[PDB]
Amino acid sequence: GVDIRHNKDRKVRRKEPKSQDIYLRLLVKLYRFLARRTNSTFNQVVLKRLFMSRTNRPPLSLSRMIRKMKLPGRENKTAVVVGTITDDVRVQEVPKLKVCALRVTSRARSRILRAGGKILTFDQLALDSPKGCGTVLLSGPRKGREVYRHFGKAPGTPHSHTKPYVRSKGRKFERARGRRASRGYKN
Amino acid sequence: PSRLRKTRKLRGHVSHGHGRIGKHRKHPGGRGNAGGLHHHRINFDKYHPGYFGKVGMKHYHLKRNQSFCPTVNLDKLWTLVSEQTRVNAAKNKTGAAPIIDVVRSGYYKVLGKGKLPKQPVIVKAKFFSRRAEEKIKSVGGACVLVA
Amino acid sequence: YGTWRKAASLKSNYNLPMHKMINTDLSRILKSPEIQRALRAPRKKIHRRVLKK
Amino acid sequence: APSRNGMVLKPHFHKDWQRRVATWFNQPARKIRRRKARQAKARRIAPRPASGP
Amino acid sequence: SAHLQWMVVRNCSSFLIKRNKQTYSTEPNNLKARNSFRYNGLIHRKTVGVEPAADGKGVVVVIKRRSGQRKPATSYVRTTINKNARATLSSIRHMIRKNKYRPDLRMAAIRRASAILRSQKPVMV
Amino acid sequence: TWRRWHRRVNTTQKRYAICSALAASALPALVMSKGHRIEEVPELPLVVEDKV
RNA sequence: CUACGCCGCGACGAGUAGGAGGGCCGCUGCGGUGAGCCUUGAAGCCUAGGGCGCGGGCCCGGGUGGAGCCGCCGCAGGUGC
RNA sequence: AGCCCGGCUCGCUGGCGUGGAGCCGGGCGUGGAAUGCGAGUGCCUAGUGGGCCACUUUUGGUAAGCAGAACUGGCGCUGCG
RNA sequence: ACUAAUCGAACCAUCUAGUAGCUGGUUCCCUCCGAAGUUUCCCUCAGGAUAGCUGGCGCUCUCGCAGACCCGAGCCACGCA
RNA sequence: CCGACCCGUCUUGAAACACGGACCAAGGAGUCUAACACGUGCGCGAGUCGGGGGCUCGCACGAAAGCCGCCGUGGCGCAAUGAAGGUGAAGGCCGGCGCGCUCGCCGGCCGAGGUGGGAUCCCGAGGCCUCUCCAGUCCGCCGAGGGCGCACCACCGGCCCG
RNA sequence: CUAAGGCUAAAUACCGGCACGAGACCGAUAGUCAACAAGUACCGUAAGGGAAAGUUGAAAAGAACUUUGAAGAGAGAGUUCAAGAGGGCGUGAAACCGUUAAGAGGUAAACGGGUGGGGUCCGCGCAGUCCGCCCGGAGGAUUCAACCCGGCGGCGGGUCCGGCCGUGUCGGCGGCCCGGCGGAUCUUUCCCGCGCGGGGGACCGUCCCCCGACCGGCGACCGGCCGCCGCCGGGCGCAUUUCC
Ligand SMILES: [Mg+2]
Ligand SMILES: [Mg+2]
Ligand SMILES: [Mg+2]
Ligand SMILES: [Mg+2]
Ligand SMILES: [Mg+2]
Ligand SMILES: [Mg+2]
Ligand SMILES: [Mg+2]
Ligand SMILES: [Mg+2]
Ligand SMILES: [Mg+2]
Ligand SMILES: [Mg+2]
Ligand SMILES: [Mg+2]
Ligand SMILES: [Mg+2]
Ligand SMILES: [Mg+2]
Ligand SMILES: [Mg+2]
Ligand SMILES: [Mg+2]
Ligand SMILES: [Mg+2]
Ligand SMILES: [Mg+2]
Ligand SMILES: [Mg+2]
Ligand SMILES: [Mg+2]
Ligand SMILES: [Mg+2]
Ligand SMILES: [Mg+2]
Ligand SMILES: [Mg+2]
Ligand SMILES: [Mg+2]
Ligand SMILES: [Mg+2]
Ligand SMILES: [Mg+2]
Ligand SMILES: [Mg+2]
Ligand SMILES: [Mg+2]
Ligand SMILES: [Mg+2]
Ligand SMILES: [Mg+2]
Ligand SMILES: [Mg+2]
Ligand SMILES: [Mg+2]
Ligand SMILES: [Mg+2]
Ligand SMILES: [Mg+2]
Repeated sequence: GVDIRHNKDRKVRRKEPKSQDIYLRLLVKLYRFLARRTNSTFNQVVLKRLFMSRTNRPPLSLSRMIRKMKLPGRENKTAVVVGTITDDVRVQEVPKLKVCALRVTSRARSRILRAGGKILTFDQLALDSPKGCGTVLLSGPRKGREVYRHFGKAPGTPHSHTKPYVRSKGRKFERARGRRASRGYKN
Repeated sequence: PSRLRKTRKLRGHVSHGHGRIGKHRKHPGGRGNAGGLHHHRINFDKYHPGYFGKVGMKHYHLKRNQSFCPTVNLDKLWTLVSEQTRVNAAKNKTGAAPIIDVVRSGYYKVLGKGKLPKQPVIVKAKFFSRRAEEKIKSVGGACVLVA
Repeated sequence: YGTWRKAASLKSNYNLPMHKMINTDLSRILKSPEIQRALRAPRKKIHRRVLKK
Repeated sequence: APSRNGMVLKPHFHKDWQRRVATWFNQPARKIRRRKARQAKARRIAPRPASGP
Repeated sequence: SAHLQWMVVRNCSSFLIKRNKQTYSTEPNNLKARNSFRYNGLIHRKTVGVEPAADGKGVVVVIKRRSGQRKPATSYVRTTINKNARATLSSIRHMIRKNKYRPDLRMAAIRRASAILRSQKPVMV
Repeated sequence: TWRRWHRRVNTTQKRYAICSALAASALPALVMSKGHRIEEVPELPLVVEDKV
């Protein structure tokens, strides 16, 4: 007998996409080959992002992409997002952008192409830069979801600002006792 | 699909996943939200603070239509007209400013979140916020009220 | 159903869906010279266990 | 019994609801019957507008 | 594309037989008759197959032409070789190797032709 | 009787599936894999005149 | 080289309550598919018959029987004592 | 996230260019005990919520295969010599 | 006492599949991980909620991935116990 | 020959002098609806959804499928906060001015601030080459340092409502 | 708004009734209690409770006749494809029982591991595989190679010649009469409603097929010419080749 513990032997991680999308599986084959046969850690990151789930691949807005590509030294670089580019109607001027994405919204695609931009799929990205040279790897806001407002410490604990689960929002729904000093306590 | 559920895997195990000691009984603890102040008080206080008691003034015969007042922000303000409108106004030689009728678009109040592009515009709304009016005046526009 | 350049004229809001992989020819993609120049050499020798004499 | 975080739910199923359950399996038949009645009325008032006044 | 069609039919196909912990494919142009991307006789732009002749002598070598991929009526060219075994194997070797027409199927086709000819020759006593 | 026998599918997804089926119907390998005996058909996207 | 494939190396293997995965384990019916099987004998049943799988189980031989039945890809359960 | 040099801000403090705090640049790697190990972080969550035993410490009791605690291990959940 | 073998409230049907913190049962295989009988509150002490112990799903990072056979060419990871 | 007590169950503890089980066949117990929560897959995406209605030889299938678009009414999301009346989310630099009084009047720009971490990406002195050299032609690898920094975390500022 | 008076179709409901159609439902312990002389038999004074129970065969062709017995029941015979289907008769499991055969038996049986003995079967077991090349021997036969003709493929070709394809680029000859669809873009300052609408225009955005050119390419969108290679068919080649 050996004095070891077996509760952490199996590492919980994605080894393949849970999706059955055949196009996604083909480009997973492509990036599996590239990550194996190249030393580019960019290919490894892209492969593990392809394995990920939809909540772990949040959409990237056009405004955030523009803001991140506007940073100094990122001129003439390819913006790579493993996910969906989303049009942002809050931005007025769209610069010329060369972007690779898994999906592009129709309106965002129209705006990018009208601004003189270029849109690439991931196979085209592999052909253009197999090692991922000259790329800006971007991600959408991972915690930009409604569930993360409920996650955290319990609402009925001091110094917690986590949203409770209420069927309705109003003055009658969870506002009296434990929410103001006039009714028992507040914390 | 019933073939994908735990019941198909729990065949042959006597307790069906509910334990031999505590078992699966009818209603231990009560039915529904029973004992929210007595023996489920910790759960209720921990996850639903404010649940018990009255706060505020009650109002009989509430009509939602009376208080109906949708809002639009200045950052989404220019999305209410066509792209042709904005480009024509921007490249216009004369200082003519387009009119945006948020009541026509389905909004009653204009709120001031965001910023506007540097070009004048007339905005027709039922209500304006102070910062929305200030930001519209900043770009050389005007705020006009409707009923 | 429309082209990718034309929206469908008999469905009033529909356009053809887009490809997330333009070229699905994995063989030609992998055998393309620009992919091949970036690769390290294959490690095709099998190293079986050595009996510890 | 409550279990960890959750929404306080109040189902209105304490009042013997299964005696009064309205299924909609006759919805396509009802649509067919209404269409037939519309067509019969339109034939009855031949040159007059079908929708009415 | 071949890879896309393979992802479609790798597990859902009328030619797919899954029995006795084995798998087989019964499409017409499959040497070795195995369910595999390399040996599938429908998904590739160029394919080669070896069949017995209509009469029980010789072999028929069928190859897929390059142009009419969507035109199945004229997509396949069939030649009949009714020579001795060594000459037949030489002809198949030249059709695959000299033309560089799928050189990865050369020994599969040669072995299948040998099997067909051995089945065709009269039995012993 | 109230088993919820019916499912509602998004219109965009239904159109997507129609497009996929149509695209697959023009590939000889997929129709052969459905087992439709297309070996002497002159052209798989088989189009005949309106006289039919 | 069925890439959901194949190959290499190293360490490890108790288990109630409980959780999860896999099942080319099993039952019934539906959509496809096997130019599937069948009065030259289906289902069921019996068997000191031959085997396969760790196992759930399955295949084949012999008999009885006399009209229907099964494999695979999906779907759905009034699905295993 | 350490040390050491300068410099700036303050409505706090104040004999004082004072004290304190913050901020901005710069220079220092012998990585400032041994040993071992890859870590961090989130969501959902079942069962349980009768325990018992042994060394030692220990309370009540004449004592108890009694009743009650502390520490570790075990049985429960565990076969084998 | 008796009131059709029924009487400290008959018989029949229905509400009614009344409720049960209590008793009994709870149906195929293999693989992996694997407990608790403790804290706080409860007309609580054969029960719950709550924390703890468990499992599952991950995600963020660290050492590099080496030479096509082969061949290292003061300084040797984030961090943890 | 060696090993081997009867299973199920409650239990700290069952072979128990604890309960159920004479035997066999067939039947026999986590289901459906609704509502939540989280995870996963798919489509579209600041939108999304026709589910109610309507139009299509009314009907073998078809009680299906298809379509509506001035049928998107409406639901959910896109704004919160307050009991309520109500109110309702843009800042940083260069300046000339009152008195740049810890602040009031404008310009020019840019467009959600900063610190510390931060996958990835970029630059990169210097190295790795062949029969050799004085002399530069093209690109490949390693590379001390430096730079822009995704998501996310900690913190400091800012804005909205009471 | 006009109570204390009144009527009124449609859209709506329908587990009873009449007549229909259908089903990813059940399949004789299931599905209605009831597939059948079922609300029947039967039970209770009554209110009321309430079953079990489908299957010979294609056709009765339902076993004539002889024989023992008082008969039930048998032995023959006969019908049938089959009575090893004989009027509660399709198939015919288990529990349990009879008989036959084999084995065994004083620690109740039964069980796990390991052998041994016996037995029923299986192995076409019983002179033990095959097959690639070469050597030697003894026989056959088109024909072996190379050349000629024809056909068909693969690859390459400044695009050799077209057909084109993608992205732009020009004049818009080209469309609101003689190509569309949209715009919260401007208008009669030419047209019918009070100085107050609906049309028709212009512009813009996507277009459409076109006249053509330049850039990249023949691409996995195809043809024609060449060049090379390969295969096949027919000739010649009839022997130190080739094949069996
Ligand atoms: Mg071990
Ligand atoms: Mg373990
Ligand atoms: Mg278990
Ligand atoms: Mg059991
Ligand atoms: Mg109390
Ligand atoms: Mg185990
Ligand atoms: Mg059941
Ligand atoms: Mg208990
Ligand atoms: Mg004790
Ligand atoms: Mg226990
Ligand atoms: Mg343990
Ligand atoms: Mg032990
Ligand atoms: Mg009861
Ligand atoms: Mg108990
Ligand atoms: Mg018990
Ligand atoms: Mg006890
Ligand atoms: Mg026991
Ligand atoms: Mg005892
Ligand atoms: Mg007793
Ligand atoms: Mg008991
Ligand atoms: Mg008993
Ligand atoms: Mg019993
Ligand atoms: Mg059973
Ligand atoms: Mg419909
Ligand atoms: Mg609306
Ligand atoms: Mg940062
Ligand atoms: Mg802050
Ligand atoms: Mg019945
Ligand atoms: Mg039966
Ligand atoms: Mg008698
Ligand atoms: Mg018979
Ligand atoms: Mg019978
Ligand atoms: Mg017997």
